[PDB]
Amino acid sequence: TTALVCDNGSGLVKAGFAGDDAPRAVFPSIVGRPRHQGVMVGMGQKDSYVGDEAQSKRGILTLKYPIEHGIITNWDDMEKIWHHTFYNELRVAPEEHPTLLTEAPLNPKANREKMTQIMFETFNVPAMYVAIQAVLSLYASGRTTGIVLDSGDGVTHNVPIYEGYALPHAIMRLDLAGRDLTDYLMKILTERGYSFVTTAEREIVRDIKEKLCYVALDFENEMATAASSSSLEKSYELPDGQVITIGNERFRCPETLFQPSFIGMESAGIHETTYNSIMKCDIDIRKDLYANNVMSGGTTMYPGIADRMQKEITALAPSTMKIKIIAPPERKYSVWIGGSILASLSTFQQMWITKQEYDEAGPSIVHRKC
Amino acid sequence: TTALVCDNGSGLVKAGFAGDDAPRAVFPSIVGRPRHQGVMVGMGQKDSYVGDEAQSKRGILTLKYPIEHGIITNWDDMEKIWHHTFYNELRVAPEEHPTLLTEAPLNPKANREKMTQIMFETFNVPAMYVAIQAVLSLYASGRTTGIVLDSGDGVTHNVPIYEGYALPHAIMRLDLAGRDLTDYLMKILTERGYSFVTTAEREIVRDIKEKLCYVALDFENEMATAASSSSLEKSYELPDGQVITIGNERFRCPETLFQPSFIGMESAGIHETTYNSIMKCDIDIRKDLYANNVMSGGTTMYPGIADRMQKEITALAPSTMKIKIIAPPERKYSVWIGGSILASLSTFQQMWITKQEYDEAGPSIVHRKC
Amino acid sequence: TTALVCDNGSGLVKAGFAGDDAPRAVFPSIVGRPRHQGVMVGMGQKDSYVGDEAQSKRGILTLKYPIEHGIITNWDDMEKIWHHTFYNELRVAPEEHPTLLTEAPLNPKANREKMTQIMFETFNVPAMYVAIQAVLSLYASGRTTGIVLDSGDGVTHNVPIYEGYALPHAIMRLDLAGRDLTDYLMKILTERGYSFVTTAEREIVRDIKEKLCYVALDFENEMATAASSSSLEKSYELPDGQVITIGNERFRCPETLFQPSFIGMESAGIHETTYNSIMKCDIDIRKDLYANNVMSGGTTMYPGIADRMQKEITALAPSTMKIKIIAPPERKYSVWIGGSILASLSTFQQMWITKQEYDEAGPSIVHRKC
Amino acid sequence: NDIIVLAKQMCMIMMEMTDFTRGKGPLKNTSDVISAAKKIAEAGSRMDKLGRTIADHCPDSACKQDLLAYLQRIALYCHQLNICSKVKAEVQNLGGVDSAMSLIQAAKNLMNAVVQTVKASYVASTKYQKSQGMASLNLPAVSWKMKAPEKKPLVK
Ligand SMILES: Nc1ncnc2c1ncn2[C@@H]1O[C@H](COP(=O)(O)OP(=O)(O)O)[C@@H](O)[C@H]1O
Ligand SMILES: Nc1ncnc2c1ncn2[C@@H]1O[C@H](COP(=O)(O)OP(=O)(O)O)[C@@H](O)[C@H]1O
Ligand SMILES: Nc1ncnc2c1ncn2[C@@H]1O[C@H](COP(=O)(O)OP(=O)(O)O)[C@@H](O)[C@H]1O
Ligand SMILES: [Mg+2]
Ligand SMILES: [Mg+2]
Ligand SMILES: [Mg+2]
Repeated sequence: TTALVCDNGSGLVKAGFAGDDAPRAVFPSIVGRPRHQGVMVGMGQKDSYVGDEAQSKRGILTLKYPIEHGIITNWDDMEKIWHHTFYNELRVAPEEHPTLLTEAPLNPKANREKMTQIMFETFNVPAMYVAIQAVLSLYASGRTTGIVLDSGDGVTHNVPIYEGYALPHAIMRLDLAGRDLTDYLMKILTERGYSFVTTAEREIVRDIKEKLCYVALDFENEMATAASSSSLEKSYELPDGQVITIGNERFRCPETLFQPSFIGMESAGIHETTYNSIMKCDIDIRKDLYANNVMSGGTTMYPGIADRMQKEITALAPSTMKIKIIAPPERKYSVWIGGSILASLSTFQQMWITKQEYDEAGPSIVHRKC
Repeated sequence: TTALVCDNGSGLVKAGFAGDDAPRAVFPSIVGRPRHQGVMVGMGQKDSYVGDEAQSKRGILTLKYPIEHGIITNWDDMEKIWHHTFYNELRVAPEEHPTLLTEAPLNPKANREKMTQIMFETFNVPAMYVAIQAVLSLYASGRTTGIVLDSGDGVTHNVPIYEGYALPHAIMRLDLAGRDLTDYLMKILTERGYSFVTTAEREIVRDIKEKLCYVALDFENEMATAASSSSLEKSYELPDGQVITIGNERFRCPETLFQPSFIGMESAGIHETTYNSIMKCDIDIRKDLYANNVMSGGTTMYPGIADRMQKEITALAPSTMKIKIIAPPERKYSVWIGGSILASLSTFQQMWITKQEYDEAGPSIVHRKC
Repeated sequence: TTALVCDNGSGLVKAGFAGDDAPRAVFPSIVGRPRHQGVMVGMGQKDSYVGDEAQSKRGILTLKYPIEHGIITNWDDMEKIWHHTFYNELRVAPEEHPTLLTEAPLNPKANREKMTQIMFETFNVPAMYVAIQAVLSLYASGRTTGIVLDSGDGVTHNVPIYEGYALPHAIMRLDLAGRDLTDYLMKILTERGYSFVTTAEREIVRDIKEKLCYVALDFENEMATAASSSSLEKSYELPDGQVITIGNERFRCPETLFQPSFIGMESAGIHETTYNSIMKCDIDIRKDLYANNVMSGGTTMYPGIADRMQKEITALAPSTMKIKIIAPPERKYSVWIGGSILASLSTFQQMWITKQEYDEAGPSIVHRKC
Repeated sequence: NDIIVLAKQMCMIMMEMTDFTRGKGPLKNTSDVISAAKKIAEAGSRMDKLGRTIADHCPDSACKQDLLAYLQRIALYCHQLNICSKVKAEVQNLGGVDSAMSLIQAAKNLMNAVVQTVKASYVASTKYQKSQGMASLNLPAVSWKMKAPEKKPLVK
């Protein structure tokens, strides 16, 4: 009788029960398969590991992400991820709880349709729903007006909402997020002689990026400071005890969000994308969109990203405007918190896609109910 | 007044004069030191041998390569290699000729900086330059568009260039090349009872690999053919007259380029790496990249590697595409030939790093001039 | 219905029944043949002695080892060794017990194939299996993770195993073991005037080495101590009552494991080989490999070899690492104990090579079943 | 629930083994550790049949694959402990915390495999309850003492 809320990100699964204030399962959205020779009898029967199971044993596994850029690419590994989520992590029976799922905007329709079908036919959920992650972030922030920038492992999206009305023509999606920054950091770590190639070493580099990287308020003076001194250099100890030092890779990696040309993309930075999304909205709502810049997702968790974000948008916007960037401390789970707010809402209970409706109208019911 | 062109590979030094069409010095990039007891007076004064000097006497020496994987690891032995190159092999005075040097991409910056410093301060070169070996291969092939797959003793790299513009985000480096194949062949020669352990015996195995190994167009039917018959077995006479026979080690050793998991690496084969590099490029240049697959380096000199290369990329690419693999007969020296083309160019003469610029800006001038 | 476990080492045969905790037959793996004139009638009919039979009479015999370096070189003498093992020592009928055999890694394939053929066709065993001795050592140590250094009469090998998965690219074999140390001790015993030349005197020197030799924790201070004093000198009584004294031959002979250049080999010591094997493994398993350094075999039985082993690996590894050397008191039989653990396993009983499978697929079945 | 009580009493044994590892517990030296290893291996074999039955009452392409994987791990760990304890017993009889480490490591491995087998069995029974055969086992997702998972910390 209590709904489930599974936030399937590209990088992490955030799962829990509607009504709660925090997910109960947060594990990597990876499936690992052994890549070496099993030489002991019975030690190689398990052919696949999911979640923290795979990060624990990643030294003998090949780690694969079922989701790239917010689109599910492996539907047998994602199916394993969902089975893990329901049975090993949450330990529920899916056919008694309605499940709320999340999806990025401007995403293929087959993604949503196959999620609907997998739920209703492999997990027999009584009902389900697919919600847009930026609307859920605005739910969690306690607002009904504001432009939400959500950055995850796979996609960065801006959705401007005013008085509960979205402006879908001003929604901007950008396939540049945490995994692209991890790849860029692996690339520019080679300048110091550090070679991380394996998927496990990619997880190591993701850890380095989360612990050491930050966003420079002014990039050029930070480059000058790093060149002049060694005050910005920090060390990091690898899983086998080697120590690496990185000086300007710390703020060069997150700068790819504001200069996507670092990784060869032609698009505009997240500040320019946010401004361009605000200026596709009606002139009468732009003032309230400027003052409510909700940032959610884990790629917005760099130290200094809100200050740089506000500086850049202030440069772009008129000088009489009211630029505020809203970055809650818990914004790494804003999508899940908003999903649990919505799934527990009393007025939402007629908005589930029941299995009767699915049986009438096939998986295509999800484009018209959601 | 004539520039020098030194192609410092991991395995061989290719040195000569710009404008020429072939290097004048091609010797192994090794330094040997005696490992036994000198018992005759005056016969043990020379404590180090370089190049063919060491391969001649390798039966009493320990051979060391100053470069592994394209990074110079011993800076006193590499310094000896360069002294040999300039004074014993080329017989020039380095302080009158500008020197063009080559380096792999995605390589530590300290490598390039210390090469600049060693040139300008130990050899007093009037000017120098460090060029990327794949750009030089494209120079030598007479093109300005194409993706270069350069494999040497230490590194395999893919650089896609279109109309003279490189796409640095699509450059792929893979630390799997001739020396890894030599090591794999030493490993799998033990299945027949042949034990080559010493560094000199590693040179013997490198010779075996160069003379007898080839790339199977279809690996599984070649394994079946080798199992069924003895038609693929060839003999080889060791330096002391013993004869060894190898049947499927001939095409198993080069297969590690297409199945890097043979030596325990997780990466993708050179065909998959080439395709992945083409698909990181802009969609409008992919057709011209497919049709110009320049292969350079000595590890691309296996019989049948271009046929297998084209078969695999044709399998990966769309069926309407124009897959051509360009493998010149002289591709073992494409990097040097392109370096001599570039160093002799009239428009290149303002692109040298003069010693005045080095004196102004330290070794760090090489990242901004090159 | 009970399996046999024969550990064919280069020096000793360890044979027994699976399930037991100790071999029931441990005899030298030698065949002796008389070399003098038989002058009494009927006293010279026996033309060959095996095992302790030959060590008893070694004063009139020429002792030969069928196995050098882990490869069987005499297939008629090894066949005698196996006949002795089955019929005189164990006193079983081989055609009712499956037999587990052991073999070193990176060993010729014809060795394993001919062992399979000899079993199935001369001894008619119902089934057989060939296991790697380091995996068996890890079985006996009660672990599924760790790097095993196994030293026998013929070969020293490192096999890193993590969670039951071997990393075959990091396996290192080194043809330096107890017999090479015995030969080196015979060589350096001549400095004191003791000349042991015959094969029987080689057995005497092996006894001297087992009783008196040890591993110096720091070689140079031990050489200084032996030069300054006579505190390290110990005596030994020869079979005919002569007494020999050796001072620094006691720790010079085992030092050849850490300085293989003592016997003219170019390879690295066992500490350097162990470290190099650990650093060919994935970075995420190196910490657990450092902490589980299983040492098995009889050449690891020198007093002080575990302390020196840990000191050297601690010097090589990072300072934050967890270096533990695991040297069980019974490690001279770890391979046999692990073989009896495996052959008695319930999940192993479908992994025997039955004689039906051999009849289908020839001796080549052993490379794909094992 | 038989599975839960068996695994949890083995957890009591494995706690006493770690307490000997810390040097202050109900075991004085290696002999007590050898005895504890023997009984934990016996209880592991009992656990092995419990897992066998739950697997045998499960559909083929189901959670029984993971459960059989963990059961094979259990088989090897129990066998390693029994021979290793017999080897350690013989070594003591002939001639050692370092010796205790191998048995304790095998016991840690076995206990981890048993925890994995417990959760796999719970998932198998809950997911396929009113499939026939599982009802006879009478393991109705309540005999399992499964806590609700605790919430994650929003800020770290
Ligand atoms: N403290 C941090 N600093 C920078 N990046 C972080 C931090 N924590 C997580 N990330 C990045 O955020 C991504 C996960 O964020 P999340 O919102 O969970 O993604 P998704 O919605 O795709 O699951 C990961 O790629 C990780 O690299
Ligand atoms: N005919 C051949 N067949 C296969 N491999 C070869 C052949 N000739 C040379 N090689 C390999 O090519 C490598 C040298 O190629 P090169 O391009 O000179 O390397 P580098 O650029 O590192 O000097 C050596 O490792 C050698 O083993
Ligand atoms: N106490 C000891 N000290 C040093 N070396 C020993 C000792 N006991 C045996 N050895 C050596 O170990 C070798 C036999 O070890 P073992 O593991 O049985 O070899 P294998 O596996 O080849 O049969 C012999 O060469 C012997 O010299
Ligand atoms: Mg998200
Ligand atoms: Mg080259
Ligand atoms: Mg042995």
